[PDB]
Amino acid sequence: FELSDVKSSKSLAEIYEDDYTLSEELQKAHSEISELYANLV
Amino acid sequence: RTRIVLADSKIHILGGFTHIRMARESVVSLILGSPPGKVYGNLRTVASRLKER
Amino acid sequence: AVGKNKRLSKGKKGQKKRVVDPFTRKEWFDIKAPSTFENRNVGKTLVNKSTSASDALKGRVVEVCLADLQGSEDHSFRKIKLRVDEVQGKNLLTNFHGMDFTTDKLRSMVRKWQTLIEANVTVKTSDDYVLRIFAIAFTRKQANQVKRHSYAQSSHIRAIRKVISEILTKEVQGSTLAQLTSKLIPEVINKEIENATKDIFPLQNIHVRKVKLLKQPKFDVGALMALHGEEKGKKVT
Amino acid sequence: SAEKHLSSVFKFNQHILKNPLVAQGIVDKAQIRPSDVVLEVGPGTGNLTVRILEQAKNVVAVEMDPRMAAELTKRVRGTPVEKKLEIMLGDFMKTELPYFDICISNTPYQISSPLVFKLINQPRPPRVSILMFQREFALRLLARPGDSLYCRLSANVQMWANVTHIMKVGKNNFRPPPQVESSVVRLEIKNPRPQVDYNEWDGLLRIVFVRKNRTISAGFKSTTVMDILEKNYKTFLAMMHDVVKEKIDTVLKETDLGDKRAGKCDQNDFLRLLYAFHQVGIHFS
Amino acid sequence: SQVFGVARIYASFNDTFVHVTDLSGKETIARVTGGMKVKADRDESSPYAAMLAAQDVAAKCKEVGITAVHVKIRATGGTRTKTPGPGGQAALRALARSGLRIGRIEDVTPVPSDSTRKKGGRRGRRL
Amino acid sequence: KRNDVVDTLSKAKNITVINQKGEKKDVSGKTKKPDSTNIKL
Amino acid sequence: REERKTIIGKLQDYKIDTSLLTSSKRLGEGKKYNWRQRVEME
Amino acid sequence: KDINALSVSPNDSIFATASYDKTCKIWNLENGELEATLANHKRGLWDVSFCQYDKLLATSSGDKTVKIWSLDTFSVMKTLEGHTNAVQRCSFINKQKQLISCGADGLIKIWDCSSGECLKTLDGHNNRLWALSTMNDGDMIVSADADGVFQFWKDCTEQEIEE
RNA sequence: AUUUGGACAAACUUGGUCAUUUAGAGGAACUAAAAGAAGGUUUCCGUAGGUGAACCUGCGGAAGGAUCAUUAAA
RNA sequence: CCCACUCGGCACCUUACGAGAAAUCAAAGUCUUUGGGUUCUGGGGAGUAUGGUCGCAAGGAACUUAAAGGAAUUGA
Ligand SMILES: [Mg+2]
Ligand SMILES: [Mg+2]
Repeated sequence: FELSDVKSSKSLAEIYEDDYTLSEELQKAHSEISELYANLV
Repeated sequence: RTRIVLADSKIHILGGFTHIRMARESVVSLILGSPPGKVYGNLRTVASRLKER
Repeated sequence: AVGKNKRLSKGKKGQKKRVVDPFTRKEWFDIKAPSTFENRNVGKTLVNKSTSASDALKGRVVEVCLADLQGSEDHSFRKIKLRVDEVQGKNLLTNFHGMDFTTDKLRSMVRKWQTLIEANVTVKTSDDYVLRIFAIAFTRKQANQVKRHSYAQSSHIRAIRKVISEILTKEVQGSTLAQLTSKLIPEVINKEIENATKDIFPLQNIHVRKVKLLKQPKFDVGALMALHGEEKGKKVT
Repeated sequence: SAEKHLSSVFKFNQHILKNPLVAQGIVDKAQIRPSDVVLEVGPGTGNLTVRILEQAKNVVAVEMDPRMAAELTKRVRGTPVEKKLEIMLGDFMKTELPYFDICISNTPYQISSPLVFKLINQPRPPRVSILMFQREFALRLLARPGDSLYCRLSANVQMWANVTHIMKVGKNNFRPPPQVESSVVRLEIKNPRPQVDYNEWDGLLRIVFVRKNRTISAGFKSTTVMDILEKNYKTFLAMMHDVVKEKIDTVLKETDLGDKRAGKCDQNDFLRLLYAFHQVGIHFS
Repeated sequence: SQVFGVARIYASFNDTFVHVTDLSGKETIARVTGGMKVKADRDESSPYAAMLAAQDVAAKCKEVGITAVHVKIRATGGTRTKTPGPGGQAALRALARSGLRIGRIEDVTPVPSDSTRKKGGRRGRRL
Repeated sequence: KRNDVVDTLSKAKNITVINQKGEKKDVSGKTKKPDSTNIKL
Repeated sequence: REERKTIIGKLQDYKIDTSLLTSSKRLGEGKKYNWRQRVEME
Repeated sequence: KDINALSVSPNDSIFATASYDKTCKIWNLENGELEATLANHKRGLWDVSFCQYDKLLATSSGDKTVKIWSLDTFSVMKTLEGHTNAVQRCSFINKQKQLISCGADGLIKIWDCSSGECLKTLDGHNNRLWALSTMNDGDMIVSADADGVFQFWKDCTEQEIEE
C-alpha cells in the first residue's frame, strides 16, 4: 500500500460520504487495454 | 482519517474517537523525538489495517 | 467495568442494602441574595430534615453569575459567591463572599505583543471586613501607532502598579462592603483606575479580577436584616 | 494431535552465532569428563550440543522455543547419541533442575542473573560452568573490589563462586548483529559452600550498596534502614530506636569501617562488619 | 418554576464522571461514571460510556425535581492536560439531548500558576 | 508449518514440556513419570 | 584466608532462622473422624 | 488480613480458617493450637471446606483455582483449574468422589476429586454466587445469585440412566 | 480437693477376619473405528547508577534533527 | 504615539568588482607572493601480532543391542 502525503482534496465529510456509498478505474484501464489490443490486432 | 491543526505548541485533532487516539500516538512519538521516516512506516501499517476493517 | 470477566475485589464481600431513598428525608430551601443585587431569587437548595437543618445551612457558599442577578449579559463573565448566614422559614439570607471572573474571559484578554500588569492589595473595609483585591490591566497601542507591540518599561509598570494600589486601598477603606459591592457592579472602580493611570501609559481591559474575603468580624443579625430589607405562628388546632 | 496441550503452553510466535572458533573453544575450556552429565542452556539449532554429546555421559538440553526444539530433535534422531540427549522444553527457572556436573550455556541475556544464582543455590551445584554474558554484565561479575564496576552482584557472586574471564565475542560474530558486545566466563561454585546464611550476607550488602561510593555510616543513617534494623532487633529479643542507633555506631567505629566506601571493600571487611553486628545482636536477615 | 442544579463533568483520560449537585455543591443529587456503564476497562473513557452515564443522571435529576443545570466541565488539570477530552464533550451533548435545560457552560480545569514536576521524567511519557 | 513442528515433538520420546506451573508433562499432555519386590515377584 | 576461616567459624555460634526477620529488600519501599460413614451404614 | 470463612471438621477435633492473606490455618478445636498452615494459593482465600467423610480439605482462592489438601500430609493433592474468575465457594458432594464450586463468573462446576476434571457445568445465574448450600450429600444444591435468584438443583443421574 | 471398689464408656496401639474402591506390569477376549507478505527503536556531551542487562535508568545540556495552516485592521 | 537624525546593543535581509574547491564568509576580505601589535598550539571507521610496561582469582566416575529388539488410525 502507498500513503498519500499531500493534502486530500476530499473534505472529511466527503471521505465518510464516499465510503457510505475490484476498482472502477482499474476496470477503466481494462476496457482501454482491450480497445488498444483490438485496434492493434 | 482525521484532521490536525498545529497552532504553535497547541495540537487539535478532529475525528472519530478511535481515530484521534491513533493520530495522537503518532504525533506524540514525533514529539518524543522519533524521526519522521520511522513514524511514516508505522502509519502505513495502521493505514493498511484500517481498510481491511 | 461491571462485566463478569472483571476480577473480583475484596470490597464486594459485604455491601449495605439501599433501603432508604435519601431524597425522602431531604427538605428544600430557598436562597435569597442581598438588596445590592436586582434579582433576589437565586435558586434553591436541599438539606436533611431536622432530627438540625440550620447548622448545615450556615456556612454554605453558592457561586452565581452576575448576569442572572442583574438580568443583563454585560456581567456574563463575572461570578459572585454568596454565603448563607441566617435562615428564616426556608428563606436563606445570604451575604457577599467573593467575586471572580470566568476562565474563558481571563484567557481572552491575555494576548501577545502587550504587557500584563497585575496588582494586589490586602485591605479592610469600614465594617472591619478584611478582603484582598486583584486588579489586571493591559497596555494598548495608540490610534496612530505603527509598532507591532505596545510594551511598557518596568518603570511605567511600577508607576502604574503604585497608582492602582492607592485607588484600591482608598476605595475599600472609605467604604462598607455593601457599598463596596455597589461599586463593583457598575465597574466604576475600573474607570477610576483608567483615568488615574492613563497619563503614565495607555491601558486597556482594566478590571478587578478577583475579590477574596480573608476574615470576618462577629456576625450581626441586625445588620444582615437591614441589608435584606418577626412572624407570628398559627395556632395548631 | 498434540496441538491442544502444546498450544496451551506456547504461542509459537534471536541472534545466531556464526563463528565456529568460539563454539569449539567453549567446549574445550569445559574439559568435560566422560562421566559428566551436562546441562545445556540455549541449545539453539544444536551446534554446541552435538559436540557436548560426544564427550558426555548424558546431555540435558533446556529450551524455551518449541520450534528450535524440533530442530535439535531432527539433528539428533537416528544417531548413536540419540539415547543420551534429553530435550526439555519450557521456562526452566521455575522447575527443579536435575543434577549436573557442568553447565554450558548460550544463555538469553534476559535470564542471566536468575541463571547465575540458580546454579549457585542448586543442591550439589556444578563444579564448573561456562556461561556467555554481555560485556557490561560480565565485567561486573569479574569486577574486583575498588573497581568502578564493583557492585552487589560482584560481592554476592564472588563469595559463592569464582568467576574468571575466558574471551570477548564481538557483535560481528552474531547475525543479526546485537548492539552490545559479548564475552565468555567460567563460574566455579565453591565446594564446600561457605557456611554463611545467604539472607544474612545479601541483607548486609543491600543496605551498604545503596550508595557504593558513599561512606558505610551514611548507608545506616537512613530512617527506613533504621526502622527495619529496629524491628529485626526486636524479633531477636522476642526469641528501642536510640539503642539500635548506639549499637550501630559502636560497631562501625570499632571495626574502623564506618569511614570506608563499599566500592573499596573486600569480603573480609564485609565479613568483619557482619560478625560485629551479630555480637551486638543486629541480624540483617 | 425552574429549579437549577450544577452538572459537574470531570473528563479524565481513563474515565468520565458525571456529577449533578445543588447550586451550593454540598449536596450530591446523582453521580454516575463511565465505568459503571461499560463491561471492559478499555472502554471506560469511551464517549459511548459517557452518554450512558449522562442519560442515567438526567433521568435521576428529573425525578428529584431538577429541570435545568449549569455545566462545569473540567479535565485532570494540574501537571497534566488542561482541555476536557472527547468523553466530556459526549456527556455535554447527552445532557442537552436528555431535555434538561443547560444554563451556563464553563471550563474550570485546575490550571497551576506554577507546578511540580510531571511524572514522565526528562525523556517524556505517553508512548 | 507449526503443525509439522508439533508432530515432530510428539514423534520423539525424549521430550518433556513445562506448563506455567512448572510441572513436567510430555507432549501429549499427560504427566511424564525399580522396586525389588515387583521385579522378583 | 585464615582470617576468613576464623570469622566464619565464629558466626556459627550466632546463627538463627530468617523466616521472621524482615528482609532488607523492604528498605526501598519505606467421636471417630468418619462417624458419618457409620450412621449411614447402619 | 480479614478472615473470610471458618470450617469445622466432622469430629470437631480441628477447624480451619481461610483468610485473604493467602493462607489457611488449621487449629486444634479443643486448645486453639495451630496444627498446620496451608500456604500455596496466590490470592486471598474466599472459602475453606472440610471433607465430611475423610481427611481432606478444599480451599478456594481468588486465583481462579481450587486445591484439595490432604490433612495427614498437609500437602496439595490436586489443583482444580478452569474457572474464568475467582472461586467463592467449594463444597464436597458424593462423599469423597466429587467437589462442587461456585465463582464470580456465575458458573457452578462439578469436579472429580480423584481425577481433577470438570464433569459438568451448571449455568443458571448471571452474577456472582456468594452462597452455596448442599443437602443429602449434594443430592439437593441451592445457589443464590447476587441479583437474588435461587437455583434449586436436584440430582437426576439415576433418572437419566433409566430413560 | 482427694481415696477404695462396681458397672457405662469415648479414644489410642496390636494380630486377624469380611466389604469397598484402587496403582504399575503381564496374559487372553469382544466390540467400535465414512475419512478426504512485511511488520517496535534519532545522534550525542557531562555526571551518577543497574541482579528477568541481545542493554536499561536519573539529572542538566546540544542539533551536528524535516515549519504546514491562521495571523495588519475594518 | 508619529516623523527625521545621532551614539551604543541583540539580531536580521540582499549582495559581495573580495576570499574559498565547495558548503559559505562584512569576516573566514585588506587590488597576482604574503610585515599594524601580541599569546597559545600542530608538523575518521574497522582489525592483526606482540622478545615491551603496568595490573588482575579461587581452592584443601563413564558401562545400555550401533541396529526392525522399530513405527503403524498411515502397517505386513
Ligand atoms: Mg496512553
Ligand atoms: Mg551518558
